[PDB]
Amino acid sequence: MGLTKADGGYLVPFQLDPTVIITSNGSLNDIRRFARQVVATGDVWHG
Amino acid sequence: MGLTKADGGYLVPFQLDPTVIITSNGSLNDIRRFARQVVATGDVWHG
Amino acid sequence: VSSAAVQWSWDAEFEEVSDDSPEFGQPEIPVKKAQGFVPISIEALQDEA
Amino acid sequence: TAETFALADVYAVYEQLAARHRRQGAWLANNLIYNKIRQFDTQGGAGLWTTIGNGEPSQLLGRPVGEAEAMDANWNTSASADNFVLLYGNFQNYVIADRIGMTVEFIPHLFGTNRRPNGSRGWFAYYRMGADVVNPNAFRLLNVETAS
Amino acid sequence: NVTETVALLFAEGKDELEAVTLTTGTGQGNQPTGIVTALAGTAAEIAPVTAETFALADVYAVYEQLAARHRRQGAWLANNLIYNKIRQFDTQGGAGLWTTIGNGEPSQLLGRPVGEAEAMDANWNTSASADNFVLLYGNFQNYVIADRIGMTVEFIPHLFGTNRRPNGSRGWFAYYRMGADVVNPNAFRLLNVETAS
Amino acid sequence: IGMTVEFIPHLFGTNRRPNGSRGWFAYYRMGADVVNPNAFRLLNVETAS
Repeated sequence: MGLTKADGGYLVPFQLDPTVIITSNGSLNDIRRFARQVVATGDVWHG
Repeated sequence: MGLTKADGGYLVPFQLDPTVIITSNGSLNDIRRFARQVVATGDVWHG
Repeated sequence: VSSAAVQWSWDAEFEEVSDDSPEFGQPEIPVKKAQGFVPISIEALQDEA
Repeated sequence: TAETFALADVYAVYEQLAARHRRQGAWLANNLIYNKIRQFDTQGGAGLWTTIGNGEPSQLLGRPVGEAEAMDANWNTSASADNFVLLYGNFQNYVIADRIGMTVEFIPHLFGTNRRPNGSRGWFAYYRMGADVVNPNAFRLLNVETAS
Repeated sequence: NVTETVALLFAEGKDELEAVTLTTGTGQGNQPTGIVTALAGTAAEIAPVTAETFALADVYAVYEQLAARHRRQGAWLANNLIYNKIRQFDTQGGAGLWTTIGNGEPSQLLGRPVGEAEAMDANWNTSASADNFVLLYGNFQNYVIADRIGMTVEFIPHLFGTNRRPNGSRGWFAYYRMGADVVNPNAFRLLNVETAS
Repeated sequence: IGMTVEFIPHLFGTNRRPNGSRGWFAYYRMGADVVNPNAFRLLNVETAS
C-alpha cells in the first residue's frame, strides 16, 4: 500500500495555490511621466 | 474560456468525500446466537 | 472513494502470511446542463394578457 | 416463466440480495404493476395485500413503497426487447448531485438573419445537476424480456 | 486516517471469514468443522417425500423425525429463499398461512425461534452440485464453539529487504484463534435435495 | 476615455438563438503627436551592410 492511486493514493488531499502567476514580460515606459496630457472632447485636438 | 483544463479549468476547486464506501457483500450468520460457547486454555478441548 | 475488506486465511504454525493490501477506487459523477427557450413577438407581449 | 409476471418474481427480487442491503431498502415500480400485484389473491390466501375499497398500501414485505411513472409497465402492446418493470434495493447508493436550481432570464432584443433587430423577445432558462450509481451491487431489477 | 480505515477493513474481513467458516468448514487441514459439514452422511440426513421437490410436508418431516428430548429445544436455520418458499406454500387461505405479503419476516415457525445463515445452499436447479442442503432443525446446544483469543493487532515498525536492510515500510499484523465441532450428531435433521444428473 | 469594461449579458449562436455564454468588452481612446520637432534631438546609428 504505497502512493500509487489504486494502492491508497486516492486518500491524499489535493493541495493547490489559488493565486495565479503571470508569465508575461510587460514593459516599463516613462514617457507619460514627462509628456504633457490634455483632455479631448471630439475626434481631433487643435492648437 | 470554458470548463476545459487549458481554458480556465485549472481554477475549479477539487471536491471529494473522504469517507470510505465498502463494496463487499459480507455475510450474516446466527449460529453464534444458538450454539454453546466455552473458554479454551490450550490447543484442544476434551469431553 | 470505495474499497473492499482484506482477505483472511486459516494458516498453520510457523507459516508465512500473504500480502492482503486492498484495492481502491474513485466513484465519479459529472454535472451536466439543460436549457429551454421561448421566443415571442413585440406585438404579442403587449397585446396578450 | 417467460412473458409472465407472478408472485414468485415479486418474492425473487427481494430474495436475491445480500442482507446488509436488504434490511434497508425500498420498492420502486409503476402503478400498473402495483395493481397487478393487487389482483393476485382471490381466495384471501397469502397474497392478500389489501381489499378493494382501500387506497395504495404504503408497505410491501415491511419495506417502503414508491412510484415512478417513467418505467414501462406492459410487455404486450410494447415493442421493445426488454421491459424493466420492478426494482428493489438500497437507494442510498444512488447519488443525486445538485448544483443550481432553475433560473429565468429575459432577453430584451432578438436578432434576425442579417444581424439587425427583428422585432421579437424571449425567455431563457437553465438547470444543472448530476446523478449516477456508486455501488451497482445494491439493487435488483426485474426484466420480463419479450422473446421474438 | 489510514489506521482507522484499515482497522475497519480488518473487522470486516474477520467477520466475512468466521461467519462463513462457522457454516461451511472443511474440518480437515487448517479449518474448523462446519455444522453442515459435520452433519453430512450422518443419520441426521434425510430426504424429501417426493424427489427434487420442496413441498409443505418436508418441513413437517424435518420437525417430526427428531426425538422429543431435542425437538422441544430446537431452532430453525436456513437461507432466505427457503423461508420465502415456505411463505409461498399457501394459496387457498387456510392452515398454511404463515403470514401475508406486506409483513416482515415472522419470528417463529412451529413455535420455535428462527435464524438465518447466508452460507447455506440456495437453489437446487441452477446449481450443479448433486447435494443441496437447504433446511436444518435441531438442538444447537450440542454444537460447541471453543474460542481462545480475540482479534488482536500488532504494529510491525521495520520491514527488511533482500539484503537484510530496511527499505522504509511498516506493517500491521493480526491473528485470531477459534475452534468448533459437533458433540452429538443425532440431535439434528438436515434435509438434502439430491438432484440426479 | 479611460479603460471601460462592459458586461454583455448574452452571446448568441449560429441560428440566432442564445447558446449559453457571456462576454467582456473593453476599450479606450487616446491620441498623441509632436507639436514642435525642434524641441528634441534624436540619434540614429545607420548600420548599413
